Amino acid sequence: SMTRRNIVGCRIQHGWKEGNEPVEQWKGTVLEQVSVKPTLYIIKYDGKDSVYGLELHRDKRVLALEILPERVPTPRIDSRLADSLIGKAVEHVFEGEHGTKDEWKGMVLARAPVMDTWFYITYEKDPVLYMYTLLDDYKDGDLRIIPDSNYYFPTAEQEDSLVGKQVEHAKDDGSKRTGIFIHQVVAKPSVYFIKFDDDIHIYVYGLV
Amino acid sequence: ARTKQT
Repeated sequence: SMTRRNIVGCRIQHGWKEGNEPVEQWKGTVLEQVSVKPTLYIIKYDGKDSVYGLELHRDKRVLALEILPERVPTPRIDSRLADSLIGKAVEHVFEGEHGTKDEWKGMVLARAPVMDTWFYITYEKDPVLYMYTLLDDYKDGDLRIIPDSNYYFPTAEQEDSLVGKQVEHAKDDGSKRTGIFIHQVVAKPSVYFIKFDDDIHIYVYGLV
Repeated sequence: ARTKQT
């Protein structure tokens, strides 16, 4: 009945009411509307490094959704350099308690949609999708790349393009949760993103 | 240098 511009590329704000916690105010920018599940949006919220998947129009936790008129920037950066980081295993330095710089092994997956000066990155010990302006880490010397790496993703078993196909995650407690493959990483074709129904995060998996 | 959040 209607064909319209979607909200990908727009700035948004909305309340977030969950459990018994008080209401917070979220602001972010919509990166993608998932083709295989168009109720699902991928959002980078401000002040949150982890990328969220939310059914913005259906999720009861999302209150008074509003599209902001604010425009998204296209910052000046070394493009070839940015491209050269894609697919690289890295050692990413973070600040640890109590005074200890920590090295997190990670894998740069892609330049993010919409905010293309930011990078999709996941970590071996924390295999969900994160987003940073990595060139500022690399310039500050907090990003060492590992040209010859042995990187481990969590494994997804099969049983033929997988995006759009459903999964179950069988937990150690014997319970299961449902999800679906929403993305195949262009630079790393055996690596996929999965969204579980019961969880906000975007999970990064590899195929055998 | 980045802070790691929960």
